[PDB]
Amino acid sequence: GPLGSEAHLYMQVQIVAEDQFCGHQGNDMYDEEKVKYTVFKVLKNSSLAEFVQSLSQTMGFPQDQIRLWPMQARSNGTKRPAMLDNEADGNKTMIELSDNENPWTIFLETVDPELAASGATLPKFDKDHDVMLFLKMYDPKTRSLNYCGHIYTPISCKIRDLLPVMCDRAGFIQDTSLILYEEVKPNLTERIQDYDVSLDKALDELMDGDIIVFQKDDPENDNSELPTAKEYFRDLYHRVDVIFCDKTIPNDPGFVVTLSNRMNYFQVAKTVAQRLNTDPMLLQFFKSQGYRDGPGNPLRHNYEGTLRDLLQFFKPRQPKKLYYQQLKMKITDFENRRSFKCIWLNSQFREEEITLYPDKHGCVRDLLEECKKAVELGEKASGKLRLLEIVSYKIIGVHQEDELLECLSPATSRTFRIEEIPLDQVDIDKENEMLVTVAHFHKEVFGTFGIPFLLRIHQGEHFREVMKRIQSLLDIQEKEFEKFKFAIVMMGRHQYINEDEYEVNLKDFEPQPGNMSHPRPWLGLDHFN
Amino acid sequence: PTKATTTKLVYQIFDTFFADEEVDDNIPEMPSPKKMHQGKKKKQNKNRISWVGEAVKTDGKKSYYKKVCIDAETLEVGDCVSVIPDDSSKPLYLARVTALWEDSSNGQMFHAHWFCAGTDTVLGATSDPLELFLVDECEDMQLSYIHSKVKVIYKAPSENWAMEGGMDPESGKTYFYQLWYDQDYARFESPPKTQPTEDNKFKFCVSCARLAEMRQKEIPRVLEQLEDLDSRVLYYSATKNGILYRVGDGVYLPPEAFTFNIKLEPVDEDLYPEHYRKYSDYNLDAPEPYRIGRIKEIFCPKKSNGRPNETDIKIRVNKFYRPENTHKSTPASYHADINLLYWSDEEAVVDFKAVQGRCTVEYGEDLPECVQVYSMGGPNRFYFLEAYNAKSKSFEDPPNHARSPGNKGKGKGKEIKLPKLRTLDVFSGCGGLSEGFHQAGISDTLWAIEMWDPAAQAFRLNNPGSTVFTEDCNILLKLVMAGETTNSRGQRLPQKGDVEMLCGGPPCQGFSGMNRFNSRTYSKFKNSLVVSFLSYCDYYRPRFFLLENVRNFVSFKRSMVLKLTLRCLVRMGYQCTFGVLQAGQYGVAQTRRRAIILAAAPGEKLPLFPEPLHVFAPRACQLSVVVDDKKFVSNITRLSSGPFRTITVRDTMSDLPEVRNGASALEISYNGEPQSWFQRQLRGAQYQPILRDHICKDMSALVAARMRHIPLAPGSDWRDLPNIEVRLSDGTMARKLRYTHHDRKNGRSSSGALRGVCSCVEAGKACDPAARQFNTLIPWCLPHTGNRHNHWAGLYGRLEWDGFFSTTVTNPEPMGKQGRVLHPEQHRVVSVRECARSQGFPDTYRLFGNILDKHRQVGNAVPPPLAKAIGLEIKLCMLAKA
Ligand SMILES: [Zn+2]
Ligand SMILES: [Zn+2]
Repeated sequence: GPLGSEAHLYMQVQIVAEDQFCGHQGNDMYDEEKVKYTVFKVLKNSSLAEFVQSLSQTMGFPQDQIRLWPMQARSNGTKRPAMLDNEADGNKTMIELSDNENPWTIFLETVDPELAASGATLPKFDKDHDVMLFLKMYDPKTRSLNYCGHIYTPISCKIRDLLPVMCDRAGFIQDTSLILYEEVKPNLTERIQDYDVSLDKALDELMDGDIIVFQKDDPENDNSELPTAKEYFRDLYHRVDVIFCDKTIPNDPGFVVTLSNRMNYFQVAKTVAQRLNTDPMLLQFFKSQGYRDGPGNPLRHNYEGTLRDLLQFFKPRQPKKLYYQQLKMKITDFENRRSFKCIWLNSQFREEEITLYPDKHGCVRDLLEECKKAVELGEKASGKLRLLEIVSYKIIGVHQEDELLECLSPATSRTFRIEEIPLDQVDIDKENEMLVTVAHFHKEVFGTFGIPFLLRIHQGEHFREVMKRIQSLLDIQEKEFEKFKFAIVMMGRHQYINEDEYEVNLKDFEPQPGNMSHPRPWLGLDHFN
Repeated sequence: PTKATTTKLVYQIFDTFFADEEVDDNIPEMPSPKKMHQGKKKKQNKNRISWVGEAVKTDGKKSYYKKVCIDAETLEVGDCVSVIPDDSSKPLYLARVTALWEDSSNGQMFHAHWFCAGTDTVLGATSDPLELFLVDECEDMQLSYIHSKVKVIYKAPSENWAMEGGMDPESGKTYFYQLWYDQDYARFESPPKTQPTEDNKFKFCVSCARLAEMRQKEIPRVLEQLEDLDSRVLYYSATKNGILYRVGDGVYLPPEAFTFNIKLEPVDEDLYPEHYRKYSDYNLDAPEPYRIGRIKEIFCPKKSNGRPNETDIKIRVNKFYRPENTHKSTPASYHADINLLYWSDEEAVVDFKAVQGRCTVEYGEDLPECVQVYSMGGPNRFYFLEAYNAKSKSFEDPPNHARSPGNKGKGKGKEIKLPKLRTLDVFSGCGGLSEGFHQAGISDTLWAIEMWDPAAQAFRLNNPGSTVFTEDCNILLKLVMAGETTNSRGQRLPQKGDVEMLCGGPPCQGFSGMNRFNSRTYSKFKNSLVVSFLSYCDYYRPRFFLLENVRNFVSFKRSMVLKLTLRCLVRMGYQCTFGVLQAGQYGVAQTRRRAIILAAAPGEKLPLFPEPLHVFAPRACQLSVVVDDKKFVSNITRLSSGPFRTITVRDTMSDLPEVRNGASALEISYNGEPQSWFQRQLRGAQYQPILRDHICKDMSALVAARMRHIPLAPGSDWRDLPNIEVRLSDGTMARKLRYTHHDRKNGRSSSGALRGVCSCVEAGKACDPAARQFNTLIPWCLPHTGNRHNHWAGLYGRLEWDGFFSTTVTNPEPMGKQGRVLHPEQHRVVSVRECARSQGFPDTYRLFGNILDKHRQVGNAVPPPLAKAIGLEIKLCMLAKA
């Protein structure tokens, strides 16, 4: 928000005490997110001495009873306590000591107040020949880390001489055999093979803030799933908390599972399926959008990536989510569904846009079955559905339900319609009653419009009964119907039909003998819109 | 519009000269050119030869002088002389006198640094008869051979060379030179700068110095030793070909270097009447990519007198596994990154001679960068996350001695960003070239010229900060030369100093035949867009210049287009070269050879050609050019191998949703994750709700039926078509193809059926017009003209998932010349998106117009990966100029 006239003249100095180091199960000293600081807003030009006075007074210590160890970042990405000389550097501005860094974190080393009331004070530290080591103890049985404080020790000291300290600081019986590692960085824990060598030799690039992890040398450790601190830090390095969410469920808070970076699709699916009490194959997964919070690309069953690949574009700050949905069919069958866009015609003779997903290898029957599963039918009608093919607002065909879906191309002008068969068309008299294709058109017959339909035809019909049937279907205006011009269309020619003469019989609707292949005669209506 | 806008220079070049892949190479190969001055020569009879002054320096057997006198004519060091060929042949040997000395052992001697006749370069008859070119070619010679003292001047570029474009040649006739000439690579470059010390000042020869540098650079030598044993001697670093190899560095090896411990029906001729035309089709595959090893030991064996043999430098290495090298084999490559490897404890010893280059192979976790940032930050970078055990056929975490000893990352204890070149892209198209160049990070294309409107629109869409001209390039250049600031619509014209880089692909149409120029075709080429483009080059004088075209550009009119282009560039004072590149070697699956012409300004460094990144089918990788019986290659040192595996059709379009014949949908869902490295590159890391231009042409019912009757098996085309009656989608009936004639050459079916469709099989040259057949599943026209066109192999053919695209065309037609367009599985021609994918276009790259427009835009484009490679090769030169 709003800055201030001289907000730029200040800097955050974050003091951390050793009590924050206890309980930390991860790498380095503490978790940046979980650590509690004592924060100081300090003038950049303030001297170190002024800040030491201020700190000592504020937190309740004598100035000669505290030592400052600035938390300093290393190339590997770690952050460890570094050396600061209270005397020598005391006159330097805080901003130059921090090296323009801000906020600037500092470790505060004090004497234990319960060991100081007994009279003890702050030990001396030789910058050139001493070093401050931090000690952790790994327990394989509980698979956990126990902070064992720090020590001042000469560089030339032998590893073997640090063992008694490690033992009695962890509550170990003395002369207990110990396995020693250096926690160099996340995913790098290096065992110390020779205890008879000095610290300098044993540890490459030996610095203040270095960490030695140690554990019992005990066969029982092989019963633990993480027998050594090495494997512990490894498993920890690849450990990740994933939030699984159902994309169907609105605002699903989802559930959190702790998993490994290395896991493949099979393992993840198995896990989620377990916590959901279902078959893994009945699960489809979605990678996150990841800038937005929401489901992204779906995963194929054969997806060859790992969990890390799926979560890699989340920030380390961000909650790592993974989407999914439960399926009614095994995911392979679900992947073999064909997106089929078509039109559903209802009881009200009104068009709706629908998209169905029959099996890609299925027949027309399966499509119609999907559409039947999707809709409601008339109060009473056939209960049987059919598939029409319409081009230029004209029905160019009916597809038999055994026909293959792969032979259909729902193109631009090509519209596939699904409709419930009317009762008087289900079973008709085949050599008597005939189903005719009907369409609208304004002026000439090329220009066409409206919803085309199939109409039943009797014998010597008395044509205005058939037209009151048509009218019974349409129902727009009440004898604006009157302006309807009725025509018979064949190969582009059209003959208008006299309404009161009643000329009807099938013979005027079939093509030449043995003819299917080229377009059949159809009924035409004129009235525009 | 006919006459091309031109500069007086270029116009004079093309006036003073006065008087569709035909696959010009399947080659009766040539060793080629054969340093030219070898052999004997005619000595001259000279009456008096005497040393002027006294010896400036005396050496072991020679005594050097500053100046000599032959028959009353003086002759100093630095002068030039003419010597006569022993053969009656015309060429008159010319040289520069680099040193004069008396050798009592041998006689009166001088060192001749030869010139090259301009007509003995690639230029040939096009060259200025007075022009010479520096070469590395020098020899000691007895003074008696000198026929005459000839004058040769150095045509140095003016301090105002960049503005001399458009100025008339008025600005006597003697021998002159301006450029050094590499004969193998056909490289015209600025004269070498190498200076003498003052001790050799009198005898100094540039050719000798460069020969020294070269031959000293290419002898492998060990550097600093660190351990001596009973049988051998160990070193920390060896060096070869200028590159330095320390212990722990990555090493390229041939597939021959080491091996991995891993254990490695008759046809119905009634139903299939044309299948027999495949039996003449029953090609070496792509090579294995480089073996990759890590240097563990560098050692030389002792000669067993107890001293190391340093001619026999040897390397002990750790083997790396490519995912495809494991037991999971080739399918492990599908999802994996191309630079991904696995560590192994397997080792092998190889000669240092076998090393083909140094690479960087890191452990992915110790990288400060994310893996992909690392992968896209430098030329030769590989990484591993795991280690492979061939014995257990398993994967585990790498050993600790494998995480490079160099970065611990603790402490002591106890990125040059160039300004982008303002680029002018002539005949830009939708801008694939400019795209690749933008990816190289060397260019900002601010001006483009494209007459075809949809392509111009596309370029605008992909480059909103640029100015696209749709007017003829000639009238624009004419506008600029007339001192006009803008064109008619107010668009600002580029001016001298604005254009820093000039790139383009001029159409060759009408001169594109192979055979010699006549006055007609030369009249057409005289005003071609090539001459216009070269005129743009001469006028604007950019730092760099690229002319890309079809390969046969180097062979057009018996290489005269090429020779004249090069000649013109040389006349401008440019350093220049040419070469052929296969796009497939640079990260796409396509076969697409391109002729590349490069040019750099005098103050610049001439770019090399990109070293091939990907292995590719050898048949598609013939890069050499024959000009006037000389074979010219490029600087490319990679012939048989490459760092990365070949890109395939599977890599290219396996992630795309299944669509159908005549798919019209412009915006659809990807409906999945990227399945490959390639797809990952072209789609990006960010989520993409919309996939654009996955669309197919709408083929007639007949063609659709044919397509759906083509088998899915690799190698399938029209010759696998069954002859059958088919019911077409429109209701039409497709009749069986009838065979009405006996075919002489092809004989008779096992059944005894006739194989001819027409009378013309009898050579009678009739073509019974009544015998033509229509609406057949098996197209009549293909067996009709089959025998003459290699049985029309590939037509109505399907792409192979493991294969690659034939050159991506502008309008894919199943019966076209390029005509294997079909999808490997689905029945349809490949989509626009798929062609763009085959061209290396990012999926976010925008096209314009109807489907044929987009197809064409994609087809005429330079693959952005190729242009990126070239662009990086230019970036090196940008960096080198300091
Ligand atoms: Zn020489
Ligand atoms: Zn014929």
